[PDB]
Amino acid sequence: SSVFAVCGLGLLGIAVSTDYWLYLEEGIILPQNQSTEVKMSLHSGLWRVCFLAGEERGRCFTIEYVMESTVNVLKMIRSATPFPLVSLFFMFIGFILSNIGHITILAFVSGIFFILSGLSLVVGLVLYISSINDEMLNRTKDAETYFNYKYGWSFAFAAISFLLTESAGVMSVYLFMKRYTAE
Amino acid sequence: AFTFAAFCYMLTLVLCASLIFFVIWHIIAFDELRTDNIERICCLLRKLVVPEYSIHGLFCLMFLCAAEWVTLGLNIPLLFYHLWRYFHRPADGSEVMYDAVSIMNADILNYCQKESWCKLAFYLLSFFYYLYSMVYTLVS
Amino acid sequence: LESPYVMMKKNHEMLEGNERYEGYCVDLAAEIAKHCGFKYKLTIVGDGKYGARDADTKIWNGMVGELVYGKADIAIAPLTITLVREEVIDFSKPFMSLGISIMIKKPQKSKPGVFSFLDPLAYEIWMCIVFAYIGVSVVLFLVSRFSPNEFGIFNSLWFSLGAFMQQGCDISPRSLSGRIVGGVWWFFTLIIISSYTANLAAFLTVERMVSPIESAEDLSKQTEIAYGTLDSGSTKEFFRRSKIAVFDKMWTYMRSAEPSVFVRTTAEGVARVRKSKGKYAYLLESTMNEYIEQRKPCDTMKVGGNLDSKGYGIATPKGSSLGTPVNLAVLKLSEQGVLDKLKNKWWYDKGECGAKDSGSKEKTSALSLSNVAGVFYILVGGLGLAMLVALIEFCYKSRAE
Amino acid sequence: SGRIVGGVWWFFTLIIISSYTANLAAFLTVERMVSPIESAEDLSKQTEIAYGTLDSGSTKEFFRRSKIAVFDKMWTYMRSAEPSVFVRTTAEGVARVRKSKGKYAYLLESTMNEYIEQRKPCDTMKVGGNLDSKGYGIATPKGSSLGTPVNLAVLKLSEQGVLDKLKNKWWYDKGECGAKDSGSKEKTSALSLSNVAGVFYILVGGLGLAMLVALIEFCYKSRAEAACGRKALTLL
Amino acid sequence: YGARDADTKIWNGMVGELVYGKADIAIAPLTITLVREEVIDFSKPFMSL
Amino acid sequence: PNEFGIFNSLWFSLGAFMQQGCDISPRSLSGRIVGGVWWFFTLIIISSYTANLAAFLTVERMVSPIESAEDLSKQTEI
Ligand SMILES: N[C@@H](CCC(=O)O)C(=O)O
Ligand SMILES: N[C@@H](CCC(=O)O)C(=O)O
Repeated sequence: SSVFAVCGLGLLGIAVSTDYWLYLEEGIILPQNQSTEVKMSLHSGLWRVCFLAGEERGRCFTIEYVMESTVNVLKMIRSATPFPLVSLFFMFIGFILSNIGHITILAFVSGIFFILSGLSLVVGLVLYISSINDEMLNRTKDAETYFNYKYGWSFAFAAISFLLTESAGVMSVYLFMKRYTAE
Repeated sequence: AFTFAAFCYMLTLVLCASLIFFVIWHIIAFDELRTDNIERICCLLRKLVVPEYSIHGLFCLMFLCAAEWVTLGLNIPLLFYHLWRYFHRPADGSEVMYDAVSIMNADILNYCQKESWCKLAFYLLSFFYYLYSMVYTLVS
Repeated sequence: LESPYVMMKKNHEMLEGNERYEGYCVDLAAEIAKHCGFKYKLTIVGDGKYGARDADTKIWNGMVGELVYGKADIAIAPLTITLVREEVIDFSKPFMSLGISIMIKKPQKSKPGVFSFLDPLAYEIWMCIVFAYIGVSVVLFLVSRFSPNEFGIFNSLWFSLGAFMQQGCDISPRSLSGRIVGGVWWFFTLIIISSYTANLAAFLTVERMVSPIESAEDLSKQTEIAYGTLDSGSTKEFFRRSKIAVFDKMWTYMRSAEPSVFVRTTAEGVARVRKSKGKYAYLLESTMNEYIEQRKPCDTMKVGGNLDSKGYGIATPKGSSLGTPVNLAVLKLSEQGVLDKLKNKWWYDKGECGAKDSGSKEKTSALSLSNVAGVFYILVGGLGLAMLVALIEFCYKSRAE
Repeated sequence: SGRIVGGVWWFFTLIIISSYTANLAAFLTVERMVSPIESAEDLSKQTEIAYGTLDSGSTKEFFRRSKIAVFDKMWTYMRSAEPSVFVRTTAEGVARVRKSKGKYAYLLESTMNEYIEQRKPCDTMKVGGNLDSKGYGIATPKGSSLGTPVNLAVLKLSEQGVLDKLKNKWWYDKGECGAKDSGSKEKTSALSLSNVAGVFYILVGGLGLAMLVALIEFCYKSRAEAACGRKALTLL
Repeated sequence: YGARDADTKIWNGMVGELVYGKADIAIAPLTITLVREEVIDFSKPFMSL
Repeated sequence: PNEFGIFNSLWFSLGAFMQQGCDISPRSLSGRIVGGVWWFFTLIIISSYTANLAAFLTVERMVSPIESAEDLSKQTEI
């Protein structure tokens, strides 16, 4: 129950820091199917969003301005930003109170904070993904252009940490179910 | 033309015809109290108290959602009455109220006998009032 | 140079002559030369900013900057017959007549809301169910209590909800009259779920769409969008002299518009619809709009129709002796249908579109998460209610001690 | 012996319900395909609806003469009338729409068509855009002395703002039918109560039966307090 | 309102009360068309159709 | 205020999402609401699923192959 808590903090911490949430492969088409080369292709993150093909320069920008569709997504990710932060808040609170219980309700209430982090992270993934399909649908249907959003490495850092928290969510209560019955 | 508020008048005729049946045991059990056993009628009539009151609390929530501001007014003093008749009384605290097994104290048999022909008065003409606004909306 | 009346085709980088500047009216120069006899000289106005004699300067602008001053005498081109232009110009009879038109962007699919899951059953039935939930949940309670009991209220808000999501029951009412309610409550759930599923199979198959800024009287009235339009020329000037009150409040909202009261360039006013797409509603003349809507991006659409009747007549600078060979020729091109034959030609040249492209071309997508996105908010938000009651249930047992 | 009756009745309730959710998703995706007529070239295909205009007016001349070739096909079926699709006059032309019950269309001028749909039996609507554009004119005989005074009048009466006040004057107040088109631009698509109504009547009528059965067993409970069944069964 | 027929039977309608000489000025819903243009005269268009 | 483990709560949860029954049947107002809205969540996802699978199959059945030249006269795609 300590190990799932220990592994839970780092995986989302990598995810909330890294710049590989979302891909993009905005290109074109030609007859004889002759598609494209790269035309506009960015990977993206949560705080630092780094272009890769449209200008090759990684303008990993503290998001307030430019450096057309991309920042429009980043205004919607801004609405979806706090829930991985809220999940990181209740994860660390659940981590500290778990070791204090190692040194009663002190360990049991930590398992409350694993779930309240995880339920923050489910809505965090939902509002993030529903933000993309908002901006997917605002992209005008066009035979030339195309759009290839792709969920990058950070979700396996993030959503697997949701499994880690809920594993640590249920370990803490059986920890409370083995310790209270000894009392 | 069936509407939502028209369904709220069909539903109360199903419910208030049982609410007039809640208060047919208000007056026949007092008929058994005036002819006479007390703790039997105490144990019986303490039960059907929150049923006959919270069904009335349902409709004030209902016609708010039905947005009928007329009939919301035409029962809100009884909800004010059902609240006020409630809250002073459960100081005995057995299950709810309305008997307090020494019910045979004076002046409370007749004050509830005022209520015996007050509920059977108000529910009966409202029963034909909900049937009035049922047909007023159903074929409009 | 404009849309299909006159433009420079790129073959003049090879070709010369009449083939420098081509289009509809360039063919019309041929069949008017069958009666007037006079040849062409395709001179695009470099100053072309259609205009009139300008405000407080009285200088004729652009095309009337070439036509009025004796620099030109025939004006076979798109030019609107204005009454203040009639003050300046002896015209001919109009080719065709246009109206003030609305170029709205082609309605792309709306973003479904967070609560778009309960679209296929209206906001009355989802209200009737909840009151017919309670109104049936209570009647099991009232039946099995005044009859010989595990049916509490809290067990009868569970049987009824246990049947509406079709999940069944282990309670299973045991009277005759407690089974009649639970009998025909089941048959209510067989029809509403099979009308929810049935209707949601009809949104996802035949998706008729809404063009919400149609029927231009409430384009002005229901003020929601950018009242974009062209610059100096005929369109603003008819609204400058607004005396029908429905157009005047439309004009004051263009008079109180910002920053794009006008912009410029019929080509650009297409593009400003094409890229803004949220509110820009480029308010141009009629027959240019059906060119853009037809051509092949198929991304604009004409809502409403023909707010005026304004004509395309050949402008002759006030007396201008060629006008009588001009207007008699046009009559022999109109009654013979030669101009109508030219209308039949030049508006069926390009790749045809409209509902013509909307033939047997559907591919329908899978549901995104944004279609059912609110159910997870109800699901997760349903959990934070039940864990809240857990602490309140645990509080009223510990403080019962 | 007793699970097979419950076996195939479980199969019978899978095919009837799954047939029922099939066709109820086949009314609703068929009567959603039905596009109303919205343009003349759409009406050019739709031979189901009868489209006749006014006889001996300018409109009958318009379909005969021009060659936009949607109209040539429109004139062609209009010339192949069965029976006579021209009516003779507009007031008789409204009634032929009124009495065909969504089967006779009637081509007429815009300024008249807007007034007809603003009349108390509101069951008409202006379908598409204008097929063309013309103008109303005040007529003088060919080269008479009355020509230019009236011609100077309408020029003067324009910028005085009177003739477009008259445009309002006999039309602006004429929404006396009520203008019910104003509250119907949603064209909503969910089921209403009108679709699923008989279920609630079965729902309420089930409750009204079940309370009376709850009464009829309580009285049978109390009257029971104050070979008999076999001979009663043997008779029945 | 006004039209033209087989020989001419002149201009059957309200223009038959106006080109025949039954009456002068013809304030009406009469619509300007080019067959009417050549046979009688008109004002400026005062409404749009 | 036992019969719910963590594995006996998986088996209720999977039981409700494929809409089959469950003998388990929770008992508390804290504990019936989780089973309440998960019962609502499994009504919208399945009824969305039988919607669109009856919308691929009634869309790709509408697709008429080209069979005549006047049909091909409209079909500018090919
Ligand atoms: N034909 C118009 C073009 C400009 C406009 O549409 O406003 C004119 O010459 O004024
Ligand atoms: N006012 C019209 C009526 C006939 C028509 O609508 O074509 C006319 O004089 O020609």
